[PDB]
Amino acid sequence: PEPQMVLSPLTSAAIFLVVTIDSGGEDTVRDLLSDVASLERAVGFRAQPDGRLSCVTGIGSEAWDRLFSGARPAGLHPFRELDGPVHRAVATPGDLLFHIRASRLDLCFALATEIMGRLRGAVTPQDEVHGFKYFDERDMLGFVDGTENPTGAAARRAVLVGAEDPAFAGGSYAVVQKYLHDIDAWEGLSVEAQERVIGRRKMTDVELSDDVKPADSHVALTSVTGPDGSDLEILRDNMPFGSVGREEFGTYFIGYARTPEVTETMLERMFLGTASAPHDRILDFSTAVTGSLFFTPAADFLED
Amino acid sequence: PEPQMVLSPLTSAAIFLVVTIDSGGEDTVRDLLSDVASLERAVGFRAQPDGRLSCVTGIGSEAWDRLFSGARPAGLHPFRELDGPVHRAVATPGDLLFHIRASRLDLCFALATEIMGRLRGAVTPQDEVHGFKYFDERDMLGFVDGTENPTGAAARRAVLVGAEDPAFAGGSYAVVQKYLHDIDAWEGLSVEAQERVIGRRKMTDVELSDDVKPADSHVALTSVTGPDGSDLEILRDNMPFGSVGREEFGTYFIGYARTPEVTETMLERMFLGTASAPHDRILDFSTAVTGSLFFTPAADFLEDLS
Amino acid sequence: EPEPQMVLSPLTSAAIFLVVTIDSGGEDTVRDLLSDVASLERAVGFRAQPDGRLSCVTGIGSEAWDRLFSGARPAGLHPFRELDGPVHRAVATPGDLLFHIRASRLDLCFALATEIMGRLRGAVTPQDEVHGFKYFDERDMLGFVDGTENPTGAAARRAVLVGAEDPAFAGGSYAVVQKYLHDIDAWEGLSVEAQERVIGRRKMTDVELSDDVKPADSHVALTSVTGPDGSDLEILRDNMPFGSVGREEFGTYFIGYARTPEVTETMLERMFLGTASAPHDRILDFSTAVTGSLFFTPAADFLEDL
Amino acid sequence: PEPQMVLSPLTSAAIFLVVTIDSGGEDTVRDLLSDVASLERAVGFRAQPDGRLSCVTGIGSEAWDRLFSGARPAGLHPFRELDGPVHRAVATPGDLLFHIRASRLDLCFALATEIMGRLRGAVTPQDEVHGFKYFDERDMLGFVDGTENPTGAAARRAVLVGAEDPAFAGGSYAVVQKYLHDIDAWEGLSVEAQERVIGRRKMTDVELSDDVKPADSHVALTSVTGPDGSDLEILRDNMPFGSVGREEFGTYFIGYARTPEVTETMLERMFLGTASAPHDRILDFSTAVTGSLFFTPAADFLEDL
Amino acid sequence: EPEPQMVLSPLTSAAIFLVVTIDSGGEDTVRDLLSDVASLERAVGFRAQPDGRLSCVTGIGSEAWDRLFSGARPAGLHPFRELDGPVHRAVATPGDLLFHIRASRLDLCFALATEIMGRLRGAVTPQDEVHGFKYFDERDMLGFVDGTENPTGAAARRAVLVGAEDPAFAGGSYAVVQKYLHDIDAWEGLSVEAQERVIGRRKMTDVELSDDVKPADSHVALTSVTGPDGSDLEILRDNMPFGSVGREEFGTYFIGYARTPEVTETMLERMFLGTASAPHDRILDFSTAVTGSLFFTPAADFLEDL
Amino acid sequence: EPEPQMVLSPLTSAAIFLVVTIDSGGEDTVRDLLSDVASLERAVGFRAQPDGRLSCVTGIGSEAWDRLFSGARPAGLHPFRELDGPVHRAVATPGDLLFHIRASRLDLCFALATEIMGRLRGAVTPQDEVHGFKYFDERDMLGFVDGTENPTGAAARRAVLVGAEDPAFAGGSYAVVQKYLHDIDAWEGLSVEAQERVIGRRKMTDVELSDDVKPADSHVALTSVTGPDGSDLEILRDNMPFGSVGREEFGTYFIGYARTPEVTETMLERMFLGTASAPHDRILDFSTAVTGSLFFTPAADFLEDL
Ligand code: HEM
Ligand code: HEM
Ligand code: HEM
Ligand code: HEM
Ligand code: HEM
Repeated sequence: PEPQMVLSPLTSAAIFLVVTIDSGGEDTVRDLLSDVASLERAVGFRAQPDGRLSCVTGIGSEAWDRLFSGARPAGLHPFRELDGPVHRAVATPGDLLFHIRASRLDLCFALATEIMGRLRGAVTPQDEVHGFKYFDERDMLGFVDGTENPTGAAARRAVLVGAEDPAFAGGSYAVVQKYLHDIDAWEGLSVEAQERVIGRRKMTDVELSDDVKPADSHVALTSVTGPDGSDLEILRDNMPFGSVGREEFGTYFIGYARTPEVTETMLERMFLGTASAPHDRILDFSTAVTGSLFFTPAADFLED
Repeated sequence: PEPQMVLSPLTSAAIFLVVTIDSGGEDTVRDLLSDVASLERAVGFRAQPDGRLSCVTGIGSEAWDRLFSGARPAGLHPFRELDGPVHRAVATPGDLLFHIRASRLDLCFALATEIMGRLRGAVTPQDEVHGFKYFDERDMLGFVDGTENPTGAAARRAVLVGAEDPAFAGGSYAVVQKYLHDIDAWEGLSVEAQERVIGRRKMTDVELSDDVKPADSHVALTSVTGPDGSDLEILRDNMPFGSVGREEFGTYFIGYARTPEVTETMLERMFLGTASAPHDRILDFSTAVTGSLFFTPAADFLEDLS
Repeated sequence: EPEPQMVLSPLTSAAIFLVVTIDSGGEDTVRDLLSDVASLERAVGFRAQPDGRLSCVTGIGSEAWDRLFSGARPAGLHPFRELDGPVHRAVATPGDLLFHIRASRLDLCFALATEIMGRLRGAVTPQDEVHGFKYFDERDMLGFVDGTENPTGAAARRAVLVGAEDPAFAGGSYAVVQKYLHDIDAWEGLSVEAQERVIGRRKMTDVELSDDVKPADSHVALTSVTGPDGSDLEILRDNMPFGSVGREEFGTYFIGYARTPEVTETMLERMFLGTASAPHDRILDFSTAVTGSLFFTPAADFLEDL
Repeated sequence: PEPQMVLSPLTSAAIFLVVTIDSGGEDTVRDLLSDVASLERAVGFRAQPDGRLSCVTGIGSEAWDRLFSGARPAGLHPFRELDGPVHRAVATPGDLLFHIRASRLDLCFALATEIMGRLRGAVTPQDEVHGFKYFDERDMLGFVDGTENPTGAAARRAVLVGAEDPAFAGGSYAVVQKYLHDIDAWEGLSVEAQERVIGRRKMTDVELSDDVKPADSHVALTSVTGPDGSDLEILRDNMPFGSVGREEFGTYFIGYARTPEVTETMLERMFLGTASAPHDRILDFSTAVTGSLFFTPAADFLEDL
Repeated sequence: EPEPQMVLSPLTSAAIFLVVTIDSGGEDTVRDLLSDVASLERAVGFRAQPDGRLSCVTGIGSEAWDRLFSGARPAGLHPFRELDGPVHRAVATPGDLLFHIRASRLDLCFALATEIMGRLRGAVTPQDEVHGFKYFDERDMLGFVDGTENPTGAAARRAVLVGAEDPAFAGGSYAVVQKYLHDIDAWEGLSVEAQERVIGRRKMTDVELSDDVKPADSHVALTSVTGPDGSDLEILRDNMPFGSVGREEFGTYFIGYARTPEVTETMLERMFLGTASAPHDRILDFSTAVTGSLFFTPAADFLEDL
Repeated sequence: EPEPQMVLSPLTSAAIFLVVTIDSGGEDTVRDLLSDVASLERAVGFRAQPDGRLSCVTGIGSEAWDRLFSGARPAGLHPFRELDGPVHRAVATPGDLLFHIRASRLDLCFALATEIMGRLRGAVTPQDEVHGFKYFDERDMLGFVDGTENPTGAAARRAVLVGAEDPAFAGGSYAVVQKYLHDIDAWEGLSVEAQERVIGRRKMTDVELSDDVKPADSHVALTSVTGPDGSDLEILRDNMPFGSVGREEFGTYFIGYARTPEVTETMLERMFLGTASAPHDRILDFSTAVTGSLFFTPAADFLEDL
């Protein structure tokens, strides 16, 4: 089975589109789903090989039941709100996700235009974010972002549904959250205090040794080991976004995994805390304003 | 005198920032102006040679009088509203323009962040547009945009103030208008009818011959000759922008010229018409929602400030 | 595991197509060249890596095969079959060897072609030589994007490489070539909308026409074929513009690769002879075939080991 | 005055088009001349900054008198045949030259298509050559080609008409010749013998010193000093071309200079020789089959027609 | 299932070769660094992706292996074997660890080497450090293209990676290094044709000499070796120029990877000790080896699991 | 109009600095090489255009000038002046000729240095050879961006080229070189904020510290100088990192060009001897100079006409 382009080369631009399906809009949606791969080629082919355009399409739990009869993917459920003692992960509505990536924003915008053109009258937009990466892979906090993502065979194993749910093999699960940052408070920390929040050196991107790394650092809390002592991994493609006039400085988080359990365990540790950590210190400078969960089927599923 | 980077190499990203200066904000603004070149180097130097980051700073007519106490540039005045029989060119507030360009949006954003950091508390944002060019220099209407811009020595002559106003030599005048398009109506025209609106072939960008080119086409109305029969020229760096969710598809127009009279004559022809043309047909699919005029001084003028 | 030739190439912007016939007595010289052609490709190309992207695919015709080799023949190898339609004809022309040479620059193609023909002088007669160039936005001589629906990845390997159905020749492929001349004057008299009806896709945006508006005799409708089991039958194409402005020759060199020639031949029958709903492919009313040949392109190992 | 793009950045592709103007063709030609800069922007702008498309337009001596009334450029005359003891530089017909350059052949071809589309029925093609440079600036003989071209202000001085002919300031003179090579004979020389023909090392492109450089080497014969002892220079943009099936391996020579006398002195030395050299040894492996001379006006001259 | 180190790297234009010995008592510090070297590679390289192309291949010598690890040894691991020929000698020099660092720029190599050696200060003693650079047309210091006949694709994986013959160490490889210094004055006194007879290929065009003119003592003849079954035995090389113009040091750093050391060692025997028809490889009359070491480069998983 | 050497070069990522002394009797050989060095630069560089960006700036020391030439000398040419401060010393070391070779790749630098040294063998003795590389974000070995406040355009030409104050030598410049080694272990024991107080700029973002926090003994404060008339006195720098990981050598090669040595020497006095408010430049607490030389770089025409 052929996956969607979940494992994409590095891109410097992205559009995230989240919509809800209006009553009566089901048929229009199903037709667009069967054409989205053809639209990706149409927009992208003439800008190859530099364009690097791809579109990953995801479907939410409630939407799935409205669109399709028969089997559901085993891990598909609505995003679970987390009400921590200090920080909250909100659940917000979303039926479809389009994760559009390329080397330039214009290509993203052209594909998004064709997709939304086909869905006019059948969907209501909930979120639209135009992201850009900094030229040295840094995010809005000034840290390199993406370093420990798995690659090659380890990425496929971490991200693609396999034999445990054979009808849906080659799919994946995406979690999205839009975060806004308090840059004024962040810039009041010394660089060394910032390093203790994240768990890595700022300039050189070397991980802090186990004797200095705090238990409530981002990297400590999002490091999880399975029963067999192996690392449980996700693939992230976080993107800065913002607006200088409205003082909006953000990170759009997106994490792909073979089962939502891995991502959800990381979120629980961050937001609810553990015995050794009250919460993830990154949350003292970062507020989540959306949260949604989607299944991203194999490309062949959509082509039917 | 050293000009600002009005004549930039081609760039694929831009931020347009327009602000008003709040009462009491003048001193903070004057300080920022004397540092803006240093900020451009700070952000841009480490991303050379590919980043191509530049910032052009413009000052409005009413702002100039609040900031500076001596001579005024000869052509600086508030943008003039045009009330045509069908179409209107509105005047909207703006005291400062930052026209930021680079090969990537992140560099534009980083410079804009440092600029606005210094001005917080002293200014109020009026407009912020993040522009992106299509990979084959096309605009949102699907036409190549930029082709007849002047280059080289002809660009310098058309754009930079010279001997006619010697205290302000090396400056320029910028006009900005944000346009929103009705794409549904535009896409209901055949290609040939679109070509009659613009005045050039869509796929190949070859200008229509003089015996087919309508008098109310964009190219006919923006072609102006001087007293001596020479072409009057401006330098444009129009950028697409928009939001697919809100159905906003735009062109941000910016035109630089040695004197505003050239740009204003073109706007009069577009909006008020001529003997042979009621108005520019591009305006039947394009609405202006801002309009402002700025003087962009020589770099030396900004540096030598308090 | 048998190694294919570079049938599945990255995108290239230049090509040379060379078709020759083998003279009487030339067989031994040809066999020696075949055993060296991959070594020549590395010699010319390696020092221009990684940007040169030089490759050569070598093909052998049906009659040539029997003169060169004893033993088994590939199961689908036969001479190209003439199609005599009510209006349009697909001609068969002679050719014993094909060299399909691609790179990012014409000079590299020319240097490899020079070494190959240097070795074959006196043993072969040239039948056709075409120097092809792709337009910068993947467009062909008709102004349409060309290549869009080619298969990629695993689907390309499945569509193009001989496998278990003919195990001695696994890793080979079949190439069909046709040189087309276009009537550009007639083509350019069509509106863009009428050109879109001929091809089956939008010209500027390369979006396929919806199934209810796509004509039955459009290029895309007739070259879309489904198998016994209702799966899409695919080929890999790398069509190249060519021509000469002084002689008014404006062409497309067609080359199509497939695991069996039946798929390509079915598409040709539909184009030239028509179906119940379509007399012929409308692209043929602006395009004349002046060559036609079929070749087997063996696995690289097959050529090396003789 | 704004020159044409005679001083171009380096390009790896070119089309050379030479045509003659038929009976009655003059009006159609003058219309095209007034549009050719606008055509160049139309084709090229959307492929910037990588495309690097330019077109330099030239007009021959006889054509000048048919197209324009009034002043003629001072140095404009028909190409002068040189019938030397062994080698000949032929003259062939040509009224208009279009020298089209870009980073890719397709852009050259697109501009040539629009130009010839406008001239159909008014002109007869005499030559069409599609040129390609090798990836390390080498020519068909395997030597680096271009090295001692002038650059910057020295190029402008060597190439652009100035005060000596003020009505035509910003123009230039182009000489073209199509050369075919005998590759078999060339490749039978050792590398060291080839180096003595050219006057430079093959691999490293270092000039042979004055004590080893033969008097009949290409570099010795095309090195000329003026009355003042200063170097007389031209700007060249030679391109390989050919066809493997027909065994055609060529160099298309094009040389620009402020006055044709510089280029003509070099041609005399190559074909007629000097006291110490019978002829340029490059000519024992290279045959000229075309020869024409053109004036390339300032861009504003063409625009104002 | 085993993940190899980046032995099969894309082409790179810069490299650092670091060879060190492990001091008495340094074993624990070395084991800790080995378990982190892939994490360090990502730390330095990720922010320069995708163009940085940074990789590190780590190798371990025979005597070092027994100091670091208990249990199984790779079947072909032994100290480099000195070859004392009648004229030329291949010396063995000490080395416990190899770090073969490659990228598209030297600064990335240098930054990773700095982090690695920072961790190992006090536990290791440096024996050699070479900063290599590519010529722009893949030439070495002798003026010949270097790398042409290296295997690619599936043939490279088969030639280089340990498989089922030693399943505990599958996905590893064996590296041989030798630093060579050239006598450039003697070399440049030869005619180009005499240089071609030393190497076995044409200098400018890199075309291999035909079998009847290629000398038996040419480099290409002696390093072409066929197995019992008549198949070509191959290695992967990534030779790098280095040197210092003031000290007149012009070198080639030789590095060859193979699935078993016997292939590399057979080539070395032929070069240094000769055959019945060739006393030695003529390249050695202009090239002196000043180092020689053999290393096993484990699968990436083996290093991670420490 | 006198043609300068390529002092104002585009940005380069690689360099070779070569400093030699002229042996007794070597004068004639040197004069011949000087008259050929521009021809050699084109020979090596032309075939790598337009990306190679190869250039060579040749400098002559005070004592060498008097050995090579008769007549008038440039007005500011003297041996480098030793500075003996209370804590820190600037040493003077021998050097008669400087070759400052820059390009986009090291191999081009190396090839030109090889040709230059080939012509001088037996006439000169090498004193220093450094192969420099820039970090990918223009950072130096201290981790700060390096070059940001260099002048550009017309302001650079005014700062660096001799003019009417010494008209026989117009178009020349003066270069000062110092090789610095850093104590990285001590430097890395500072916090980022303490490092920023040493340099005078923010580490990550390269924004200059405000005048109210910038210490008087920071690098940027001490190297900022105004003339009597209030104008900025500027130099043009092209500092390059270099080093060797095995020897723990981490360096910055300093080179500064100026129209008169007085500007450079005033900055050096402030750094090494201090001012009223600053004992010395804090950068020197982590940086030791081990070479120091001064050269005049003539106009290109001067070298050609020898
Ligand atoms: C405000 C939102 C976020 C920001 C700015 C952020 C930024 C970063 C940074 C700078 C790193 C270190 C470099 C790297 O390996 O990528 C990192 C690592 C990581 N983040 Fe985040 N992150 C955010 C949210 C999240 C969330 C919500 C999750 C999971 C549900 C997550 C999971 C991870 C994981 C797994 C790693 C790798 C840890 C390791 O194994 O070293 N992050 N993040
Ligand atoms: C919706 C707003 C606009 C759009 C989309 C737009 C688009 C275009 C296009 C496609 C062309 C032809 C290609 C080229 O030469 O650039 C053009 C030309 C031009 N436009 Fe605009 N334009 C707009 C507004 C304006 C305004 C407000 C002015 C002047 C005040 C202006 C002045 C010009 C000029 C001078 C030309 C060149 C005409 C020539 O000399 O051939 N445009 N525009
Ligand atoms: C004059 C010659 C030709 C021209 C200019 C040409 C042009 C094109 C163009 C513009 C397309 C649409 C975009 C794309 O998918 O590539 C296309 C598609 C196609 N052409 Fe051609 N074509 C030519 C001849 C042929 C011939 C001879 C064949 C088969 C024997 C062929 C088979 C196809 C196929 C299979 C497709 C894809 C249809 C689909 O699945 O969507 N074409 N061609
Ligand atoms: C027959 C085909 C021709 C070939 C293949 C050819 C090739 C070359 C080569 C390899 C060089 C040396 C590198 C360089 O400086 O460009 C050169 C230099 C030169 N060629 Fe040609 N050339 C040809 C015809 C001509 C003609 C017809 C002329 C003049 C009318 C000419 C004038 C020159 C000049 C002036 C130089 C520069 C000499 C100097 O100052 O060093 N060449 N040529
Ligand atoms: C001074 C040291 C060396 C130099 C400059 C050098 C240079 C070259 C050159 C120029 C080639 C021809 C083109 C090619 O790379 O395919 C070549 C081929 C080769 N060299 Fe070396 N080499 C050296 C040492 C070695 C050593 C020590 C070995 C083996 C232990 C070796 C093995 C090979 C092999 C296997 C080939 C490929 C031959 C074939 O099958 O075509 N080389 N070398």
